[PDB]
Amino acid sequence: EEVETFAFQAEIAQLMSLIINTFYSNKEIFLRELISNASDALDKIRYESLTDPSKLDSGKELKIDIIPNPQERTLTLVDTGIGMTKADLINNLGTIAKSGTKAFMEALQAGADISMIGQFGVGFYSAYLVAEKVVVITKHNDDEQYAWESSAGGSFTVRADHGEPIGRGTKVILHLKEDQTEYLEERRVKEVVKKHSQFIGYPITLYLEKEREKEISKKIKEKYIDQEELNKTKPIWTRNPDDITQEEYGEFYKSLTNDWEDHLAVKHFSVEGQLEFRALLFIPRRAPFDLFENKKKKNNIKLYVRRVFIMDSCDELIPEYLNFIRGVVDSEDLPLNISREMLQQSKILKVIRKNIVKKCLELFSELAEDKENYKKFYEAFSKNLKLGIHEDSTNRRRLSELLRYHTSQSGDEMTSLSEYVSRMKETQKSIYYITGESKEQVANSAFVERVRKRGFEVVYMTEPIDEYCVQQLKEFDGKSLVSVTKEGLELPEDEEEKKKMEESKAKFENLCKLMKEILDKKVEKVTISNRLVSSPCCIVTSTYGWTANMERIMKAQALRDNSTMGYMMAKKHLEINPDHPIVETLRQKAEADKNDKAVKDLVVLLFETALLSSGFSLEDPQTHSNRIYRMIKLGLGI
Amino acid sequence: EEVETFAFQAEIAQLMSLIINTFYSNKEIFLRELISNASDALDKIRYESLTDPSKLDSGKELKIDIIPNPQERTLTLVDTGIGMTKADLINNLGTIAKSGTKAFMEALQAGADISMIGQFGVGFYSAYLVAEKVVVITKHNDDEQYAWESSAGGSFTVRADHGEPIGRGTKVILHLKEDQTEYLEERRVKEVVKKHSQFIGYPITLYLEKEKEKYIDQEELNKTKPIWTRNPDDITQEEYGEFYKSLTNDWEDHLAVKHFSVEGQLEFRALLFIPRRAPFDLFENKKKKNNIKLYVRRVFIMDSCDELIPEYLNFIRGVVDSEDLPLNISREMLQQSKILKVIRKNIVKKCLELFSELAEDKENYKKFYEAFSKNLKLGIHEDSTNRRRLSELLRYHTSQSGDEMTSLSEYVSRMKETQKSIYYITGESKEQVANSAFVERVRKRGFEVVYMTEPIDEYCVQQLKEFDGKSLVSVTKEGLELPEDEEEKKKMEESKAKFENLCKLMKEILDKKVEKVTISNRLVSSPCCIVTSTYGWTANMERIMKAQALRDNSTMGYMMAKKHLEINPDHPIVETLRQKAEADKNDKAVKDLVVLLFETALLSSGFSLEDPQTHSNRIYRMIKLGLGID
Amino acid sequence: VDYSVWDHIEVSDDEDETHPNIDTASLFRWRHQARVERMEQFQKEKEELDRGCRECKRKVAECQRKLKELEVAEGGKAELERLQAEAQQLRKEERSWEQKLEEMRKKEKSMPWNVDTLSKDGFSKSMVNTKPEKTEEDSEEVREQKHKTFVEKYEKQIKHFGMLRRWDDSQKYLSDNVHLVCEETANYLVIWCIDLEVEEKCALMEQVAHQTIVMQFILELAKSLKVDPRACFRQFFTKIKTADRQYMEGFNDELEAFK
Amino acid sequence: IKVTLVFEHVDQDLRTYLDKAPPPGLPAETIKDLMRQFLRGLDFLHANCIVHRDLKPENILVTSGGTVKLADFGLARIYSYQMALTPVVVTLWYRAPEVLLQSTYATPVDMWSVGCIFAEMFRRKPLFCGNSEADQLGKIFDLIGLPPEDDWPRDVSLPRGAFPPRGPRPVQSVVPEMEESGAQLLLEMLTFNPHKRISAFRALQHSYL
Ligand SMILES: Nc1ncnc2c1ncn2[C@@H]1O[C@H](COP(=O)(O)OP(=O)(O)OP(=O)(O)O)[C@@H](O)[C@H]1O
Ligand SMILES: Nc1ncnc2c1ncn2[C@@H]1O[C@H](COP(=O)(O)OP(=O)(O)OP(=O)(O)O)[C@@H](O)[C@H]1O
Ligand SMILES: [Mg+2]
Ligand SMILES: [Mg+2]
Repeated sequence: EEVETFAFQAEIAQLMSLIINTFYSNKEIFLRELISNASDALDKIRYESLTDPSKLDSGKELKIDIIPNPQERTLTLVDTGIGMTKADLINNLGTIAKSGTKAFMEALQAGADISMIGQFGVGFYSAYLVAEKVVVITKHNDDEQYAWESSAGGSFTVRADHGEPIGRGTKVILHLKEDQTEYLEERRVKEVVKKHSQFIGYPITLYLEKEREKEISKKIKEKYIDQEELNKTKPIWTRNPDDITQEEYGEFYKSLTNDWEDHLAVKHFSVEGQLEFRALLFIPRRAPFDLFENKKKKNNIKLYVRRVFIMDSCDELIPEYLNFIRGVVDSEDLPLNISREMLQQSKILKVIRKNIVKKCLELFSELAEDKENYKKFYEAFSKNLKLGIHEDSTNRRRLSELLRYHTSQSGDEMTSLSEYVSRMKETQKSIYYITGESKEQVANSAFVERVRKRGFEVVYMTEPIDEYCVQQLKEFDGKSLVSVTKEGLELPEDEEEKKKMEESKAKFENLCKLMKEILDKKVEKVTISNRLVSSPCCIVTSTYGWTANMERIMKAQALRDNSTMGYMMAKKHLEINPDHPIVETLRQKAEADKNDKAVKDLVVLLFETALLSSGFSLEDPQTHSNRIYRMIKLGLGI
Repeated sequence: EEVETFAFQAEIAQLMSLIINTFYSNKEIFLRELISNASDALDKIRYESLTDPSKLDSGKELKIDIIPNPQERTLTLVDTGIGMTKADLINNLGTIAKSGTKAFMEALQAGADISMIGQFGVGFYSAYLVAEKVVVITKHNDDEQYAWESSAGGSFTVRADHGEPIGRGTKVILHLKEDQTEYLEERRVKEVVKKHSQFIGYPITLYLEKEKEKYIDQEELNKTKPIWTRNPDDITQEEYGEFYKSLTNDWEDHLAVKHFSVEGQLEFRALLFIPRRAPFDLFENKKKKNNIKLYVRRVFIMDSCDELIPEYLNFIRGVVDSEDLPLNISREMLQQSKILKVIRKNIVKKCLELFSELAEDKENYKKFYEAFSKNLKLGIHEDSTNRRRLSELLRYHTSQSGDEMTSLSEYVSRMKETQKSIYYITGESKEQVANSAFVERVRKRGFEVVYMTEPIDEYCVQQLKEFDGKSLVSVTKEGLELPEDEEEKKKMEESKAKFENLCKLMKEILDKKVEKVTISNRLVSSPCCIVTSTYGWTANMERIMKAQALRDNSTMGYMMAKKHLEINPDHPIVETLRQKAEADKNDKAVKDLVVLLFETALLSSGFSLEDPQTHSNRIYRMIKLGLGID
Repeated sequence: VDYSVWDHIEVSDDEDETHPNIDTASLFRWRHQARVERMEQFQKEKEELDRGCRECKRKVAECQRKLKELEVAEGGKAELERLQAEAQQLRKEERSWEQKLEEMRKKEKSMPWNVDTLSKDGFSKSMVNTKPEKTEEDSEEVREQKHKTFVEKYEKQIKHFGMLRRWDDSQKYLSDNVHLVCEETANYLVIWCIDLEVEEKCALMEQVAHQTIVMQFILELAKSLKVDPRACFRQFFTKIKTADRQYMEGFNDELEAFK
Repeated sequence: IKVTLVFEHVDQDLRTYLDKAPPPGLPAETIKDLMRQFLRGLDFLHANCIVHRDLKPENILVTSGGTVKLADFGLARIYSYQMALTPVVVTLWYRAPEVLLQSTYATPVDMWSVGCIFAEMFRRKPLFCGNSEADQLGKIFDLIGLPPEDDWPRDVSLPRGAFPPRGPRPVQSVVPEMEESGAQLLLEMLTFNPHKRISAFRALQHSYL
């Protein structure tokens, strides 16, 4: 039928209560939004005075002052900005979803460098979260002084000049609620503004009753506090990186976080793409005691919008393994929601993260040139590197180049795997390494004896994260990594010596068979290996399962008792050193009498000591020591 | 005069764009909001029919029909509610922050069992997050059928509809944006349905063009029904089981269930469930903590168990359905998170009660404990306020037990009249600690020890300082107190003098290997043994802590407990050594033996061996001597 | 439009209000104690104010009775006047006790919300799922109904499993479709392989046969473990994914035999 | 394989720290940090009105990272298990005069307690050591000075005025490595009159720290 046309309506009486009551959960945004508005007015002046200096004839100084009045339970915000006209108080201030910042967005075609903060035309009314009533006394240069007045009760009023000199900007009177007196406290005020007005271009001061000595001068101290200090920390990333030096940049770091020492490593990140933003990355000289305390919320990389603290979700801004880099991300192109407490379209941060990580890797690469400070960096955050390698498979291409180890040839000097590789022999087609509990353990292990005899370099690994990294890093610079702890350690060697080993296998064939029977259900396979030199034998890990170190780590560290995995992972073999005097003797003893229990017991003893030398825990160490005590008694004639 | 009065204004042109851009983050919620409104209207009918059943003449069925239309790229939602009059369309539907739900609720002030939501009066406009244009066609029982058309462009139009008749209620036509066609996907729709509408009281159906490709009425779309809303006394185990299995999707039913409701400023009903088996990803650090979900009026709000429950209770499945919470304008977020903490506290209390009653059921408790004792022990470690309660649930194997675990109180009931402490021993295995020299004298003195074989027991026992007024003591540490017969005490002092110089010699031999050398009656069958100082890590703790990938090794300067060599003066070896000291304290072979014995003791006592190669090399040397090799 | 009623909630164990130099393991307990002591002091105050009010109330009530008596008394009106003044003072005292009680009411209005004031235990009902009575059903009878309808009901889901190859996909799949972890499923897969042979779909047949033995494997050791296959099927994936190659091959031979 | 973490609780009691600490002259800079760690903790505790006049050396945790953590806030929530039979009778060289005067808990009370503890840290040995509460004051007074019954608080159970006046003994010279600035902070904390003492905040913000 006849189509009737209607305009959309709005129940302002309900809407206003929704604005105040349902739009925000954190009442700290009270001061944030009030300050933001003041800074917008100051931006309005900057522009007008920029193009026309006479705009400052009624005041040049641009700042935001806050004066609490506990005797009234009120707060005063002094906005020295351009202010509002009577019409603006009625039209802009008194209208929901109405903002004069939009007028400047459109008007400022020349003012491309004038960036207003926010644009909803609603945030003003969040003042009533804690205030019972708000009065806005203002005098824009194009009008007289008026006093806007409302308690957010469905209406507002505007009064004529009352004689209290406001020739510029506005005086905002914040009548606080009976239960909001905490905002009259110096501490509380500071807590809020430090988290929200941290990088306001214009200085914010507080006028506080100064704690002082009784005015009996005999002694007396100053009556009031001028807290300009709130904005002592300025934006750094906003300046040209080439013109930013450490004399100020290092000061920023020490101000960024309470650390009275210059940073270790840093990286400016300037993005001119769709997601325009700049960011400063900071690496501490020392890792924090809470570095791995994942129970605590992250806050190293913070997200600012138009130099206003918005988010600090490092969970999205960075990857877990980079949770040591502290910094500031500042964008003016982000789609924050109506509360401004959360960024809409998190896919934005996904892109931002990726881009930041790229620069993190570039920083690490830059650091690698500075061997001295790199070593310091590496040592401070080597676990994070190794965690990154373990987790972030995509960037192992770069993270694995940052690895540094002590080897059998570098010894006490920690060297790069790329240096290892560049110094490999023409037969050394794989990276030889050994993991364990400590350096002197693996450096004196039977596993690396022949390896050294073959002139091969062994990478010494001792951390559990090293044990984890070798489960992820398989090849480096095109060459595979080979643990000397596993069966099948194919060292490059003379074929004729291999023939000698085969003849030795025949020689000790029956010995191996006997030992296998002796160690039935103790070892999966008894065999011969020339990886051994000084030892008569050695328990080795298989090509599958957990290593002795890995078992140690997993079985003790894991909170989950995965006996199924442990069962499948618990694999090991026994290697024999055919050149060892004992082994030689054992063969002779087997030939003399394979049923000689004393020999069999000796084999068991050697097995248990082989387990010990290879890091395998004994199933009953007490009985091992008992044998020792028995042997001792025999030696003592007991 | 000197003051002018103005009403507050609202720039709808801006406001509207804020509503459909900044007020919301997620956009798939448009289904939730429209469905919620539909169910409100279905409740409106119900209430009205309670007073006049003939109001059901224009259709006697209460449901929500979802009919996607890919050929148009639109979505038709049929709400079989009362409907809206032209006046309601132009007054309520086309008005910001306004809803007749409130007015209906005012009518409900006369007494009703009706429960609706819609205190904001804006949810309709969330449709424009996804849809380019929305058309609402309706037929109120007291008015004609009208078509309400708008793209949220500052205006809307209304005309009487023609063609297909609506008995009652309203149809919503979502002219979906070109990049919003993913909402035409079955999966995507069902995703959102399962996300927020899984407990809608009214039938919601999904029509899909399937075999013959015709709209098939998926009536089971939200067949899941609320259980906590029902009287628990009238709910059977089979019903609780089926709910659990539906809740968790676990073919196996629950171990236990408990209904819990509170009344007052905080008001809710809830079901808590204990699973029979633990999940394979129970400990996964990145696992979403959503075991118990939070609803308001059966509307899914959030499932943040990170704050709802303790981490050590992060296995209990359930639903908490509140009656009135301070939700933000975005319902997805709840204001005043302290409320959740209050809820948590009350839940914890009830979980503990359920655990206690579960403990009464010994057989099922054993099953429970076996699966979740790690969480119990975690609670001992993490929770300083309920530890005592949690400690009542602890069960261990002990010397007088078999493979049956026993409570700490049961241990206490078997303590001697002179026993002031609970003896225990930690380790890797029960057999290991059962064969320890440290529990031999303890057994000889008639005492029971508690066997602690998990690595987490080092964290648990750290908090178990006193239980039922009884102290706790490790047999592996120095200062182990067992009944001392004055006669024996004198004999031990005589023995101390007897082996005094021997111990001094041993210390000279192992000055940097052992902190103190002394005899002790804690030993029975062993010549010697290494003990841990009361300050610092135990052999077990040390070993375990040194298996941690992310540990800080520099902290060990504060945790490296002193090692002491206990000597058992009753052995021929020890006696021989004394005699050998008398013969020649500088006898190298004797000194070597002392070193051997120490490493032997150190190793067998569970302490790290400094050099297994050298240790075994000594052994190889001794073997060669036995073999006559060299 | 007004959630201010919940703006004053006190939580003694609020972990979001802590400090680096403070051990909250004891602080939270301090908060508890303080909260309790406060309430005790409050209650004592209120009771004493109520007592005082009632005492003055009774005193003035009795004085008022006496005022009536003094009025009646022949010349007792001299005493009446005196007593009236005293009664007024008693009323003023009563009043002031009530004013103090009004202040107590104001204090209650200002009182923080907590587990003791926000709500009460509206309903509590536990239940331990012990039973469902030591029993047993004839699985052949069950299959007579189940194999015929279950298999068809989830035929596509059985086939879906049969079309998997990645161990992760198979495990996750059965996690989602755990009802398929049974003999009826495996039996279908065997039959399906036979049908695939007939249809010349050998490539698929082999993959289905692979998944057949996976389900048979689950059944194999579920029977060995004396447990419901659905309660332990993930352990088979755990075993397969962790088993040493040589042992895995041995297990596969045992498995093929089990099928 | 899934990943999960578990963390160890720090049992490094201040007393243990002191037992591990070196001879009189404990690095003032280390103490300065521990002092401001303690005082920062106090500001929080004062902000939360935490009452704990019973806080003693052993209720102070010094972590492996040098962090002071405070625990055991007053008898009302402590010693729920086996405790001392002379928790009070023991020499109360670490308890404020206000404790010895049988008054109450306050910012100055708390700081007086730890003030002596800080001196103990410097000395690796209790600052004062008396018998009764009056005798304990008789040792306290030797360092901070003593006046007659004209600088005593109202809440006094001890025979005020029966404490023969005496001078102070420059805390700077008495306590090992006590830099004058800290000597003044300490003397302020040690001062008999609780209102002549310095608050946790004021001391915390003092350039000494
Ligand atoms: N202190 C102030 N000085 C000048 N104008 C102000 C002040 N406070 C509010 N206003 C008026 O309010 C308008 C917008 O303020 P409001 O904060 O409500 O919206 P916004 O700041 O643009 O974005 P948001 O609504 O998110 O804060 C400004 O354009 C200005 O007209
Ligand atoms: N199925 C329906 N039958 C009849 N009226 C309806 C139906 N769905 C919506 N309405 C009308 O739509 C109007 C707009 O309300 P809307 O749903 O946007 O607010 P609300 O959703 O109730 O509040 P909230 O934003 O909190 O959900 C209501 O006045 C209601 O009468
Ligand atoms: Mg603003
Ligand atoms: Mg609605």
